[PDB]
Amino acid sequence: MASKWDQKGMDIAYEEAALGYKEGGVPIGGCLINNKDGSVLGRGHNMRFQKGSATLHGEISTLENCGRLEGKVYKDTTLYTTLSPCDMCTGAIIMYGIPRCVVGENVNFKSKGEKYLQTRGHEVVVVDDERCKKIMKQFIDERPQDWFEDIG
Amino acid sequence: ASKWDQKGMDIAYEEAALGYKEGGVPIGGCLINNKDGSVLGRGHNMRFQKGSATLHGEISTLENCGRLEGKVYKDTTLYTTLSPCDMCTGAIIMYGIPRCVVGENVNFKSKGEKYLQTRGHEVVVVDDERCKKIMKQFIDERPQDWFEDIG
Ligand SMILES: [Mn+2]
Ligand SMILES: [Mn+2]
Repeated sequence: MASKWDQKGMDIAYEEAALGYKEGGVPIGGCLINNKDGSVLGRGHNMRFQKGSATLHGEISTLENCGRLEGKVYKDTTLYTTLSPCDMCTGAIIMYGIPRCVVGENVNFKSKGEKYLQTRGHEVVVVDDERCKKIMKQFIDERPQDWFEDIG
Repeated sequence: ASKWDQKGMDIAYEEAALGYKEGGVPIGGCLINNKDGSVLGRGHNMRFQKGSATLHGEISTLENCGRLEGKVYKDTTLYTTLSPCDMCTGAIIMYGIPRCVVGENVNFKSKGEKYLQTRGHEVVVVDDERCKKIMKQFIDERPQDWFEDIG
């Protein structure tokens, strides 16, 4: 079953989102898991406020923390993200050839990238995770200026 | 529209050449305000300098710009010595940068170049001989590094 590790992947992604939230950042987390054995290649969260970073989205920080892997490794992984990916994080999934992307929720944010991934041959799974929806809803409500000056 | 294109590509090439001297992939970029030609940021590929999986030349350029107001990006041109991969294409789209000027797409090209135009962005390929030469040399001298990356 392709979804064997999906509860583990989204649980780690949410923990990263909650950790980033406690650090004062945007609560978006992710992790990359080897589909073969469920091992975690890397995990991360949005670093826009922790590091003043314009590019360290949750998915980008996750892939950066994985390090430079062999191209064959990416081809049998799933990228977990608590929030539907923007066009840049979509492009990163495509560029590395990660075949599966499991999305916590796309209620608080959605780009054309979710559909573009499927156009480019990737599998996209939206789990509608209530924990992810709640923590991002709170961020948008409490920090609307930070959100709408960013990808909001 | 193309008033600053020689300035932008010259800075992008200098970043690529600087990255070459540091031992990295010779891909450079810069972001320029279309209004007055001021440089918002510049950078080069940091895959080998920092062991980075994501700091492509275009990504490093945007990182070096810092967190800007969304209105600022909407009137810029991103200059890159090499045609962008799907990730750097997505960064241009996500920030709404309306213009991308590409040094060359002979040594590398992805579906992103056409996708940028599909999404309403202007793409200009200048066929810069300096950029073609320095990337041709890198591919020849470091084929393992190139083909284990986006090659
Ligand atoms: Mn993103
Ligand atoms: Mn790239």
